[PDB]
Amino acid sequence: DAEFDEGFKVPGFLFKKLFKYQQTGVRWLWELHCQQAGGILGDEMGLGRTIQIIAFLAGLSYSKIRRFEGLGPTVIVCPTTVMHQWVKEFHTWWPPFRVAILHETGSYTHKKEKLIRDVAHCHGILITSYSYIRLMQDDISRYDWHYVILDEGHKIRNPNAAVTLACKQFRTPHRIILSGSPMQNNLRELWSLFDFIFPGKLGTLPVFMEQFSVPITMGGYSNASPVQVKTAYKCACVLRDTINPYLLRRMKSDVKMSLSLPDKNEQVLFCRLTDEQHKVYQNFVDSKEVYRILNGEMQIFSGLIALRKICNHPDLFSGEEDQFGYWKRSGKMIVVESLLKIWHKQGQRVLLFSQSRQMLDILEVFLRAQKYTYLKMDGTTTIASRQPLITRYNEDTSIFVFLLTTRVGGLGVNLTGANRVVIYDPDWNPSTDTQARERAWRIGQKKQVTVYRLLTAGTIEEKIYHRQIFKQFLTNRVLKDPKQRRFFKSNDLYELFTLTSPDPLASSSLLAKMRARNHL
Amino acid sequence: PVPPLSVRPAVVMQGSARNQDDLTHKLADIVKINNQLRRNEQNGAAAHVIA
DNA sequence: CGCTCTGCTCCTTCTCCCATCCTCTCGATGGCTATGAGATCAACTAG
DNA sequence: CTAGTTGATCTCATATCAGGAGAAGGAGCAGAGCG
Repeated sequence: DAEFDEGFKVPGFLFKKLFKYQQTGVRWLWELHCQQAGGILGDEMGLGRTIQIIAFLAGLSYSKIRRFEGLGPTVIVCPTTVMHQWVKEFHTWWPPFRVAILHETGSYTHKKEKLIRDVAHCHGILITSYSYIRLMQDDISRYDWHYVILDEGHKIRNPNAAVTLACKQFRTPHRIILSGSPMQNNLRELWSLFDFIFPGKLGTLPVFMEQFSVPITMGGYSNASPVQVKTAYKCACVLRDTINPYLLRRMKSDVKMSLSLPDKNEQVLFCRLTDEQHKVYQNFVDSKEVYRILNGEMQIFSGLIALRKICNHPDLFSGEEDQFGYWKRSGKMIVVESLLKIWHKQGQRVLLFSQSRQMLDILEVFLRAQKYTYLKMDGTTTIASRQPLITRYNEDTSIFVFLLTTRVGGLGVNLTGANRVVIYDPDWNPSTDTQARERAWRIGQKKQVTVYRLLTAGTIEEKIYHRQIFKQFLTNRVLKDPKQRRFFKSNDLYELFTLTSPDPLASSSLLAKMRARNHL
Repeated sequence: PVPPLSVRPAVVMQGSARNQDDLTHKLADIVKINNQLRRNEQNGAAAHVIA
């Protein structure tokens, strides 16, 4: 067995299956349990982050630590796609636990509240989804849960969403978030995550914004004065120090030599808008609607939707062999044709993502038009058919391409079968495409994988790219290291409607540290 | 207290364009700034912005 | 012997009010505030 | 009974000069008790 401080013994066979970093994780989680604090497992996805929770809870139950005689009833909130995945995981890596699913699919086939009571009495592990948490805050928050793990916990990133409040109604201190990216757009998201795990650490939300978000953000802008750069640097370091104990973020560089992943690539392709595509885009930017949006008369979102659609396909207006969703009508589809052609000739499995769902349909009809055997998976595909679809695609190489909407396509699914990944459509959220591309390059990917980001030069999509770069740098400034380089490329204004196509410390260590921080 | 529709009738012009009363436009401004203040107190905003 | 508590003046805001009723013409202004994905659920539809 | 489909239906996420009159308050100040 493996032994830690007070009484934590995790079975040796279980421990040996783990890696070194996963073992560190188990120790970290138990140290938190000792503190009675929560934490964020911010391991980069694919690093077997889920296995760490299994090991830790197993060890805790096995050690029979002393209200509760070991591990009490616990609730797992995870995105709807991965519930049965978690059930499977508990079942293999530790059969003894009872892992009840709370879902329409489920396995209970009675009233749900009976199941809640059953687990809270027999001390099982109730898996559920964020929806059923939002909808039964009353029922669920009446049973003294022992652990409240949220998988892909970033969904609580909005402090005012209903689901966030519901999740923050749970009472136990042993709150855990498993989130490959616990910060996606701005620090308001970070504060929200910390306020679930550790309700006071970062202060109130107003105070956090005032003290951290404003300064840290202002240090990223190109035009920021150096003074403000240094305030940002200070605040970023303070933030890292504040969040260090409670966030365990192992990127895939401190473990790569100790884990042996294959090569990864991140090529970008600046697609060129075709003639019809160019015409529709050039017209719509010149349209009165865009002009009115620039004047602020109505919502900007409408314009952004329209522009993104245009860059994505001329589905504003539809134009034999020129039916809706025709490939040659849009340049990005031409590029996709060439890439899938060469790759199908390479006998290689592709993973094509799209932020949209109806565009996923146009891609689907395209892949009919070709001889490419695919399998499509979006929010409309049934949840019960979800995990078997993933397993099917991973088990056999007959299925060539795998259309995916990024919202269900990301978020914890393992897709090692695919080799090539192409991100067809950008998002305003860097995390979306990041998790999308990271579906392949995980543990068990025994083959090289490259990531292609298809983008329309000079159009809205490049400006969205700039947004998500600026976001990524902001996340880097506070997660990986505060010495980020300032995003000098753009001023990031509302001129994104244009077409510009190519062509004991002994009190001296303390005071020294203080003087360092306050010298900036 | 926002009055009923009788106190601020939306008179229809010759066509279909429904013109709203002055009270309705003012209540629109009030609800706009009230929602704006509600979100600014709920989410990130400076003290001077809320002021 | 300075401190208070009047209370008089003067100014200064500051607000309100300005007949009834009737006829006609003429000019302006008369807006939406959007989109889409995912999850639940309950209705059918087939098996 | 059981998947599959299909509406609703909800949630969440995405972005930068020819007025006049009167009343109320405040300020300055004389002066009177008075401790």
